[PDB]
Amino acid sequence: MLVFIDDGSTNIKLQWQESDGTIKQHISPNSFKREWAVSFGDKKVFNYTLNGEQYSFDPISPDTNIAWQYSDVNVVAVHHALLTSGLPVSEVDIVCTLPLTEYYDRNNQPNTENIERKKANFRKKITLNGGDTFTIKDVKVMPESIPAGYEVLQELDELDSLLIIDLGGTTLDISQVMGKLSGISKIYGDSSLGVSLVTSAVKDALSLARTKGSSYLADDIIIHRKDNNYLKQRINDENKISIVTEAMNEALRKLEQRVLNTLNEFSGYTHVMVIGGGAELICDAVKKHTQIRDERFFKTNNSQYDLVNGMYLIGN
Ligand SMILES: Nc1ncnc2c1ncn2[C@@H]1O[C@H](COP(=O)(O)OP(=O)(O)O)[C@@H](O)[C@H]1O
Ligand SMILES: [Mg+2]
Repeated sequence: MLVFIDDGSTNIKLQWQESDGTIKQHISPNSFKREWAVSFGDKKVFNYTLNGEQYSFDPISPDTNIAWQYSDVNVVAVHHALLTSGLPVSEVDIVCTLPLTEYYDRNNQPNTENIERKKANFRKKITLNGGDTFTIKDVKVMPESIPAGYEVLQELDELDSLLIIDLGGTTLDISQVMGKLSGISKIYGDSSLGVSLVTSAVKDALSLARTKGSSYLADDIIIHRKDNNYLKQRINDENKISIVTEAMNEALRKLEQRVLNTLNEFSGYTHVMVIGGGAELICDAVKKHTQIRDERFFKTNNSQYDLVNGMYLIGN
């Protein structure tokens, strides 16, 4: 069994294909705490032991990004994602991801050290209370931005270049890749902002428990921010709707504000692709800004899965 895992620090996205050929996708959050959760009978709990420490899944409080890729929690969050994927517990080969500035050094040269460190991480032994855990055998690592733009790059001429814009949970990374992956023109990593900016704006606009718990509510609002019908039903208060919308827009304006300043650091690209969970949130601005023709602008309605799908297609 081969599973493609885009383990971001906000959400872990899984992709793999079943015997009957159907391609499956799964998403598991990065929500854990350093202690087992006790259940006296009605709550199903996931209690792990990673190295010596016990961990458990739960809708905790939202509080490094980079350090996380080599952390014990990362391993736990991935196993947990496997355990809740529907897949049968088994030995599995995986392909995971490393952020652009972790996978590549300053000269856009792959960083061997980080890569081997990433692989070595899943070498950590994990156990599940009252249950069995998957067994991670082979581990390959792929850079983040590139796999999502590959099938487009194949079609590009060596002189054209795809500008890939990834808006994740806590970072915004942009890269420019030469046609037919014949070279990386530029990488711009910015870990100062992500969708969490908007997320927190919503949790505050509606005095909401700043915890992974309400993240589903915050998400629904962000996603259905243009449909007053949905907003009215999700929000039983009329007054809180105008408020959340104003707070949601200032945060969005900040996102668009930054991606645009950053794009002014890139030049010579002929095609544009927007990916990541928040792709939908900055899509219009960059399309407008770059003024690239419709047939050369790439976006999907499953943006949070563009990377792992691209990884799947490459190494399936
Ligand atoms: N179409 C969308 N519009 C707005 N938010 C989205 C969309 N798809 C996913 N998200 C949200 O963005 C976050 C996931 O973004 P993602 O880039 O996958 O994060 P990660 O940084 O973990 O890789 C989650 O909070 C998720 O609910
Ligand atoms: Mg990501």
